[PDB]
Amino acid sequence: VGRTCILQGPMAAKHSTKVDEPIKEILDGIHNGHIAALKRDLYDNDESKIPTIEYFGGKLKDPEVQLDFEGVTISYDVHKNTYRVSNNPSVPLPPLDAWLSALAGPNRTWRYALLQSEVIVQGHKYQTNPMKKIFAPARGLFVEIQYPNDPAKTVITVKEQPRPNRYIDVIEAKLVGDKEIVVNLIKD
Amino acid sequence: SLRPLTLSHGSLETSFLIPTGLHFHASRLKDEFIASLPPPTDELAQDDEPSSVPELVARYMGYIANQVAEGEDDAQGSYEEVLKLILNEFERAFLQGNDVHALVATLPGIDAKKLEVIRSYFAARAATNRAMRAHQSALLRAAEEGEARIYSIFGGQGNIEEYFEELRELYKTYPSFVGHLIVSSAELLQILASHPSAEKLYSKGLDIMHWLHNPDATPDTDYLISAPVSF
Amino acid sequence: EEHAVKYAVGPRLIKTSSGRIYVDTKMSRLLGLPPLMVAGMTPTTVPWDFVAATMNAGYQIELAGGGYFNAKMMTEAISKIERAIPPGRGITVNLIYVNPHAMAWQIPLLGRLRAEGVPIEGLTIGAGVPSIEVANEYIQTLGLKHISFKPGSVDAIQAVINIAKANPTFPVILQWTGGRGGGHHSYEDFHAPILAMYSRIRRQENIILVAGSGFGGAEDTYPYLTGAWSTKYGYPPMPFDGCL
Repeated sequence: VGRTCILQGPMAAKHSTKVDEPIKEILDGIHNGHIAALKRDLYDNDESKIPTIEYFGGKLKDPEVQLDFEGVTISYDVHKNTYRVSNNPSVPLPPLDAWLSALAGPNRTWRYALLQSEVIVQGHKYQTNPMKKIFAPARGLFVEIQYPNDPAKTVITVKEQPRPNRYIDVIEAKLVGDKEIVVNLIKD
Repeated sequence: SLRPLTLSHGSLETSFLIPTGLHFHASRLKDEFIASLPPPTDELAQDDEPSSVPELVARYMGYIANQVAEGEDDAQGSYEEVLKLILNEFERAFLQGNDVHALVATLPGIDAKKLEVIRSYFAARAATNRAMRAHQSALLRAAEEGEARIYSIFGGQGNIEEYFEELRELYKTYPSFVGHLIVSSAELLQILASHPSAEKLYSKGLDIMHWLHNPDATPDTDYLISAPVSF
Repeated sequence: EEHAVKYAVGPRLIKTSSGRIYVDTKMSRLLGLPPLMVAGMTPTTVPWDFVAATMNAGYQIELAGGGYFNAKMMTEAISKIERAIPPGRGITVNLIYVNPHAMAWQIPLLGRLRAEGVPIEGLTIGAGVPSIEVANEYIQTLGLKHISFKPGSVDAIQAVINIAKANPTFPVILQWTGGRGGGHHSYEDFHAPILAMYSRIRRQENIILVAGSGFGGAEDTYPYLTGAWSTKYGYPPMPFDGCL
């Protein structure tokens, strides 16, 4: 070994104190040390003061939920939100990300995840989220969200108007059981 | 009955509704003011050319205020009445309850044009005897509510050589606010400068009013930066 | 009332519904992981299994592209990582800018694999900073989630700032290593360039600032996360978003 060229940083050497230390042990020790120090310095060692979120990661900043769109009639009810896009060609359609944020709602949930994730995982592969396309705003589109504040009972129904004064259901999305989301694409 | 009075300069245009009785005087004032402006350029690029509609109205308002102040108004006060109408419209259309300093922060152009708008506004208020109403800024209200903690600081000479032009700008922009104070101060400082223990320091005098009125009579920087003068 | 009063201007903890606690920083929000990363280093992070083991341990690591001499070897390694890591986990690749011959085939290769759905989310450019045009090309064409730069000088830090300014909606990770780091390094002091440039760095909201100077424990890295490291130099605290 004395013949070989081994890379090493002069300051990091003093921390390399064990041969074949598992990568997880090294990094867990560092991260848990940071957690312990922050708990002491910012939370008085009280874990109840640490804010809780459904899941961690995603966007650097959460999008502000824009609730006012020109040409969209929105109605809120205890068990039901309805969103109706104008059929008038002179009115612009809502921007896609703002529209999907309004449908997702402010709370990180399966509904938020379904509409706001940029990718869906197929096996180990990344696929651009097709939900963003099928839920994209269209003229005369009508969206109904049942139980919008109860994720276990939340149902999203999307309706289109292929013929004057007749709505047809074209998408139904709901949670089945604890973790399975079923999205039904409906042919009329 | 109200008649339109259109004020136009190059690409800048606005219209006022003036009573038929005042329309003659308002037309005269407008024509004379337009004749006092430089010829309009495509980009409003001259320093003495207005760069925005609020600025054009402010300069017109300041022009009328000067006519009233110099005594060119008729025995009926027709100019003062036109000025009151234009000032009310300026506040309604452009200030919208805010202060003139807030408006000029959003206007285009060099600082001299912004100062012209401020000057014209306060001149118009002075000429119409329109006292300043107590109206706190957002910052003072935040301080009063305990949201903001304001401190204040005062300077020395430091690396500054142009402090007298700052005084000249103040005197030109806020004559109705600082005129008394500057005059009384100039008198005081001249008396002090004439004291037998101090006179030998003032080889070029301490005639602040003469220097303010006549820029060419201002002493050179070396004398202005002398402690007996600068302090 | 709403807009006139202008006020002049650190790590936190967050608990998930699963009970897991994370150190909350710009880096950890972006990655969905603790703000600790293993740097792309040849040959140590060339092996695909070491990269997979670190990712399985729950941390970020860069695959060192400098050890791959052809597209087949690199594709095989990335495919092995893809199958060995938890579903969803994104791969970050470290490339060496001073090797234009390698870059010429590595960049199109990464774009192709990403288009094929391989979970490549990050690119780290080491040994130099590209021009704004070249950086913009990588940002716009490769479909990445973040790009990372290892600047070696104050001017290189300024170049990264210019790239971030040109792409205000895109996450840019600035990995600052200085002369204390192992391997190829600069002659620069670790603290002085950051002290000089920190305000300019923090003016770009999309920059994630990562410290990399021969660290090895919690105690030597904690002052950098909290920003306490700058107080010994007479400066206000200057937090880092993570450590490498």
